[PDB]
Amino acid sequence: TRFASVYAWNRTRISNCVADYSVLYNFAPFFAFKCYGVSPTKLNDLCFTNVYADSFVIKGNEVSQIAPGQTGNIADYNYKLPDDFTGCVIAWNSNKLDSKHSGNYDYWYRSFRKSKLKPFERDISTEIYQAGNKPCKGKGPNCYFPLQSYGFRPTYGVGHQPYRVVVLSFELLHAPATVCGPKKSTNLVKNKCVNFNFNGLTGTGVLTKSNKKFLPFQQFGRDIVDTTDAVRDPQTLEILDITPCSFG
Amino acid sequence: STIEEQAKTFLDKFNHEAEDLFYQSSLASWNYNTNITEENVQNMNNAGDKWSAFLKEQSTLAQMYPLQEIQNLTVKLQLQALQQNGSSVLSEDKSKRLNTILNTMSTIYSTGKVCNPDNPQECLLLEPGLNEIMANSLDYNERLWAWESWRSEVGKQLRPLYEEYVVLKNEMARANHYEDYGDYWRGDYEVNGVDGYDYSRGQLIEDVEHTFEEIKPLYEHLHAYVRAKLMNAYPSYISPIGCLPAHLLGDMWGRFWTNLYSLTVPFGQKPNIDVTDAMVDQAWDAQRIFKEAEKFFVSVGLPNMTQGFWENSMLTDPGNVQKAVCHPTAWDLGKGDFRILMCTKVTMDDFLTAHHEMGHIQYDMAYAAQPFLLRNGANEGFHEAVGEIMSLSAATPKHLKSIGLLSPDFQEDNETEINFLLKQALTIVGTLPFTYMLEKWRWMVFKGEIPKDQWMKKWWEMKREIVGVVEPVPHDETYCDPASLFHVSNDYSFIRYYTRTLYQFQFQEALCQAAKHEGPLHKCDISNSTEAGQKLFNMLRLGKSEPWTLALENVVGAKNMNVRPLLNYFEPLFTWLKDQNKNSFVGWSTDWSPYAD
Repeated sequence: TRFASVYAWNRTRISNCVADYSVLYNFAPFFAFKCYGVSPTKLNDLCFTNVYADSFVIKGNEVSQIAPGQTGNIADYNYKLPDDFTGCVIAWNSNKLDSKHSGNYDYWYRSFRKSKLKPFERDISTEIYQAGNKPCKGKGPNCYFPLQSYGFRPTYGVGHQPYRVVVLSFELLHAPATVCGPKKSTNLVKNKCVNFNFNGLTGTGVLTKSNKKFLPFQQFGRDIVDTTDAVRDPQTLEILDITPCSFG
Repeated sequence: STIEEQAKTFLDKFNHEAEDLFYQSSLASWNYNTNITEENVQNMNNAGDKWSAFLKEQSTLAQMYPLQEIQNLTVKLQLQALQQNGSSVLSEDKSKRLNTILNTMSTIYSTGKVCNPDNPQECLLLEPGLNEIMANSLDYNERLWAWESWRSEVGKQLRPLYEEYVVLKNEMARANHYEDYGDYWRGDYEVNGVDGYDYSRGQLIEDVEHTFEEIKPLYEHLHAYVRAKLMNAYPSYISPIGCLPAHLLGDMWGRFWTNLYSLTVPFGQKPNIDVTDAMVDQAWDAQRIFKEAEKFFVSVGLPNMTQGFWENSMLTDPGNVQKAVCHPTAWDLGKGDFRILMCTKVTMDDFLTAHHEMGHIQYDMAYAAQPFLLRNGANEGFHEAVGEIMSLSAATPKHLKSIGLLSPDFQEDNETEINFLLKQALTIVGTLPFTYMLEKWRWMVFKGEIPKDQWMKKWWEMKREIVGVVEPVPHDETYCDPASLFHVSNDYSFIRYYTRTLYQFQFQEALCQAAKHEGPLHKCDISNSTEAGQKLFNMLRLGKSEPWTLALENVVGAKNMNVRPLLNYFEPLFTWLKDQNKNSFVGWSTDWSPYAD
C-alpha cells in the first residue's frame, strides 16, 4: 500500500521459493522493465541462493537515473546500482494513487550531501548542509536542508508524476541455493516405447504398472546389476516399472 | 568553498519553492478567470500576497552574492534577477501613494463613461459604445461630440494624478541610478558583458528614430492615399493638404486604421478573403480549430501538446452557469502544465488567435527547460512575434486552400493582393508612427524635456508632426488625454509593440528564406517546412539566458532591428501608392486645423 521513500529504501529478502514473475502484471501491467546482464526469458529456469528486492518512489524524469552508470540527484544521493549489476529494473506510473490534492509531501528525497553514496548504500542523516566556509550553526544564511519534499499534484505533467520503482537483485554463494525458476511437467503415456524424465532421471523404455511396494521414503529401485527398473510418479505416487524396448 | 558554489546552492534551494508558489498563483488566477466567485477571488488575492511576500523574502538575501565574483553566466543572471529592489527603495509613504494613484487611475479608466446631454440618465461606456461610434458611424457631429466628451470627462481628472505618478516614477528611477523612468524602461534593452553583442539605451533610441525615418516615406504615401479617400468619404471635412482629425481615424485614440478599410478600399468589387463561411459549412468548432493548429505546428516541426493541455484548457464558452473571462490569454503554470483560456468561435479571427496562443504556448514549453528565473523570452515582443508569424502563415491563401477551406478553383488577382496589402498596412503600418510619437512623448515627460505648462501643447505638436493628426479642439493643460489609454494608465510601455512589429517581419523573412520560398513575401507558406520550425525552436529554447541580439542573429542574421523586411513585404503596395499618388499631394501640413475657420 505505502512504499518507502527513495532516500530510505527498504530491502526485502526472498528465499526458499520459486520466482514467478507472471503475477506482477496482475497488480498493474504497465511494468516497464529493463534488465542488465540477464534476460527475463533465460531467467525462467535459473537458480540463485538469495533474492533481494528494493522499492522506492521517484518522479517520471528520475526513472532513467535508476541504471548502472547514471548520474543525477537520485543516482548520487538516494539510490545507485553498481556498474556490474545483474538483474532487472522495473518501474510503473503511480500518479493515480500516490498523488493528492494540494501536493503530496509524504515523499522526500536527498539533494545536498558532502559526498555521493555508494551502490546499495542507505543514509538517512538529516545534518544541515554547510555551504559556506564558516562553521554552520542553526539555520539561516549558507544553511541548507539535505532533504526536499516532492509535492506530487495530480495535474502535473508526466515527467513529474510519481513512479514506483522496484529493483530485483540476485546473489550466488557457495551455499546450496533455494531459489530457482518455474518448471514444466507433461502427461503420462503407457505401453509405448517413449523417452521419459522423472525429476532428473533420463532414459527410454516402456512404462507399465507393477506390484512393487515402496516405502514412503523410497523413490526408485534397482536390480542386482544396479540398473533402474522402477520409478514413481511425482504427482501420482504410483509404482511404474521400466522395460527396455525390443531389439535383436 | 567559493561564492559561486554558495550562489548555486541558493538558486537550487530557491527554484523549487519558486516554481511551487508560481504554480499555485497560476492555478489561483486560472480558477479566478474561469470561475468568478468570492472563493476564487479570495484564493487569487492570497496567492498574490504569498508570491509578493516570497519575492520580498528572497530579496535582500541574494545581495550576499556579489556579481563581481560570479563566473557562470546563468548564475549571474539569476542573481541579477533576484537582486532587484523595485519600488521598495523609496519610503513606505511614497510607495503607498504611488500604488494608490495607480489604482485610482486604473479605476477611472475602467469606469470611463459618456452620458448623453439630452438625457443624463442615459450613459455609454468606452468599449461598448464609444469605440463602436468611432468604428461604425459617419456623422461628423456625433463623433466630434463623443471625442470631446470622453476627454472632458476622463482627462480632466487624471492630470494631477499623472503628474504625481511621473514625479514618483522619476524619483524611483533616480533611486535606482537611472536618469528617468523612460531610461528605466529602455534599460531592459541594454546588454553588457558579451563581446560583439553589447547594446546601449541611446542606441535603441537611435535605431528607433532611423526606422521611423525609413518608414516615413511609406507612411506619408499611405496618409496621402487615406486623405484623398476621406475627401470623398467626408466631403468638406477633410483638407486636401491638412492633417486628419483625431475622431476620424477609426477609433477613439487613432491607434489602428483597420476600421477605415471600408472607406479606403481600392477595389470594392473584389470579394473579401474570409473562410468563416467555409468553416461554418464544414461544421467546424474550437476543437477542430485547435486540432488544425496543432497539425500545422507539427508540420512545421514544433513539439505536440500534452494531454493536460487539452484536459485543462477551457476552449469553449462556459455559459452563464460559470462566469469566465473570454479574453484569449496564454497561461504558463510550470511542471508541464500549459493552459489556454479562449472562448473560440467559428471565425477567421479566432482561427488566427488560436495559432497565436499556440505559438505562445510553444515558446513557453521551449523556455520551460531553462531555470524558472530564465523562463521568459529574450524580449517582451518575442512571444507576440512568434505568435504573429504563425498567424500570418495560417492566414495565407495557400494554407487555407491546402487545409480544404478555400475552393480549389480559387483564382488570385492583383487587385485582391493590393487590397490585402493595404488592409495589412492600415492594421500594422498605421500604428507605428502613433506608437513612436506616444513613446517619445512619454520619454520626454519622464526625462523632463517638456515643461508641465506645455504637456498637451507638445503632445498635439508631436501628433501633427509625426502622425499627421490635428485635434479639433485645442485642449489646454487641464486635460490629460494621453493618460486616457490602457497602456498609459496601467504603467505599460508602447515600444514593445514597435519592436514586435519589426521582429515579426524579420522572423517571417528569415523563415521564408529558410524554407526556400520563391516569389512574393505575402504568398510564403511555412507549412510542411520542418527546417524553419526547428531553426525557430533552437532560439525559442534559449529563453532569456541569452541576449536578444544573439537570439535575433541566430534567426534573421542581424544583431539589430531591421526595416528592410517591412519594405520587402509592402513593395507592391508601395509601388501602387507611388503610382496612385501622382495626382495628389504627398505629406501633410501642420498649419491647418479644424478650428482655424
